[PDB]
Amino acid sequence: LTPLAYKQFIPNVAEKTLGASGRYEGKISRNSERFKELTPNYNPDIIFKDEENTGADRLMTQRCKDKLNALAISVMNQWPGVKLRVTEGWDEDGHHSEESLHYEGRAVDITTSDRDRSKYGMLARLAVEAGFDWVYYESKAHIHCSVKAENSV
Amino acid sequence: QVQLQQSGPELVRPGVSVKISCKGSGYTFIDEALHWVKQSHAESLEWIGVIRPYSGETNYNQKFKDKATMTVDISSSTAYLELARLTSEDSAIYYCARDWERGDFFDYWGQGTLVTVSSASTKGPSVFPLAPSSKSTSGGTAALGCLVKDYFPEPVTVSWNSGALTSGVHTFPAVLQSSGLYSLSSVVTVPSSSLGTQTYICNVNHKPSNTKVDKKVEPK
Amino acid sequence: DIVMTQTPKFLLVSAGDKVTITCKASQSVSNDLTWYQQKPGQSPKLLIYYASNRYTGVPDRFTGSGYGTDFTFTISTVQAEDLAVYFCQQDYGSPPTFGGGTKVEIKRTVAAPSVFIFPPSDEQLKSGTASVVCLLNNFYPREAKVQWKVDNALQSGNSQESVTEQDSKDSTYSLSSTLTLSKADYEKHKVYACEVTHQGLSSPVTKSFNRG
Ligand SMILES: [Ca+2]
Ligand SMILES: [Ca+2]
Ligand SMILES: [Zn+2]
Repeated sequence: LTPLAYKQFIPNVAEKTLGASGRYEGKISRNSERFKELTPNYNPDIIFKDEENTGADRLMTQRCKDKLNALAISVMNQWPGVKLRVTEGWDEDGHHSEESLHYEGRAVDITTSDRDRSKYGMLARLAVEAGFDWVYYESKAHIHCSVKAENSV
Repeated sequence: QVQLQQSGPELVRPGVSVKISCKGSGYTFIDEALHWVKQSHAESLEWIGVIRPYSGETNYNQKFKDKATMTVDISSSTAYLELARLTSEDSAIYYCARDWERGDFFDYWGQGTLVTVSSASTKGPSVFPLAPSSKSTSGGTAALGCLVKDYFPEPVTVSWNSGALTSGVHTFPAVLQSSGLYSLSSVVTVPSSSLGTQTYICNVNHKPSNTKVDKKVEPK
Repeated sequence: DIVMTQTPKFLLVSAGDKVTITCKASQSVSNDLTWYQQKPGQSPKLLIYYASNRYTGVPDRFTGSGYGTDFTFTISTVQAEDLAVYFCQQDYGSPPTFGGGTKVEIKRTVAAPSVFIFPPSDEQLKSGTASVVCLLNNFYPREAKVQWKVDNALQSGNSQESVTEQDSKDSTYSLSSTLTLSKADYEKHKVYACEVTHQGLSSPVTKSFNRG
């Protein structure tokens, strides 16, 4: 298991391509019927930043939960005493790209709980192994992970 | 509402150290990294370093490694920057700025702290009224203001009516007098019709001399 | 360290025109490029990050593009309030480094100054000095001549002038000129005049007072 390099993404294709996470289906807003498809992840082994104080970071698709929960296990196995951390889940802040998978609960930005940047390349490798459809070492401060839409699986 | 509030301007003698502060509010202070940035005019913005309150970790620009020390006081939500052994090169505006855990770039900035390195003594300003008169009227408007004379170092700040009056205010860049002291004026244009009912007070601050003065500007 | 070379250094543009600023990195910075706007007497404000993402609240007229070494910041239709110095910053390499800035100044139609004159205060006179202030308010362009006359004699060497930054709402400038005399000299003369020449005036405007 080798860490991802800075700015590396796996698989080595664009996020929205068929081999990776696939196309953006459309923004999910709070006042929408599709908002009801999102449920909060309440995993005790995951830290949610929730700087918004809204619980938005917990909201994600079922497939996102499944891969994130597997990742929570491997993180603790890799570094005893450390946990998976989520800085961004579903987003309504507009704090991502124009057509971000965050806007429909298909992406998370993650760190370790100790916010040790030196662990993030390996964290990214763990996210690949946990089954995320696309993983990108997007900034010095976080790893972006995403999944296929529910109706693509 | 995220805010970073910095300490006031400083006059410091060459060879001495200065400690400037940055207090965070409107977010959980311990939770975000705080960076320091220098602004001159000739080398405009330069990153000094970052402190991470949550871990206590610091990273310095090698250019500032011998010069700067970053600390935090978590209980008071305040970060500190100490610059040692000051020279003329060190006169500048210093900002604190927060990152938002998306990389090393900055969503909220402090207002800046101006540091002037000089062996000269501080001098507080004299404040004189610029009264609205029959020689300061234009299309039914009157101009009035305050002359802020003979201070050192910069900055003087001026507000009108405790910040309640901002429209049509011009607070001019200071000029350097032959003495080496600064002077500035702050003016405002107002309706001529209400000179009898409205009150106009300039609030003048010069932190290095601990001057806080207020002057009511009346028709003469 | 990575050097960010920003061009041009200055742009003069009418409201409605396009603004194009270029930032070039000395080595690849991937997409780790941020653009900030710094309005007169303010701290920088974040506009674009990851080279092309608009930050929240940032108007559609502001965009960024580029990847690697070549980056472009565009204001599609510049507005009066966009007068500012714009900076790029990379954070790919350590330390983070900034470009040198581009000053965006606004071109507009000619505006004549409103001119006002202020005698010295009695309080100042008590202290032994007399400052006389001439105010030129909200004019365009910056080019303006102030001439002090005392009993019709042209003054030299006893005045200082200062011009404001450009106004973010009407794109004008203002200017203050102060004539400084000792109380003794001030009391030797009667007529104090400020004569203003500017493009927007048909002929020069004089504001004056008689001491007393
Ligand atoms: Ca969040
Ligand atoms: Ca968010
Ligand atoms: Zn993301």
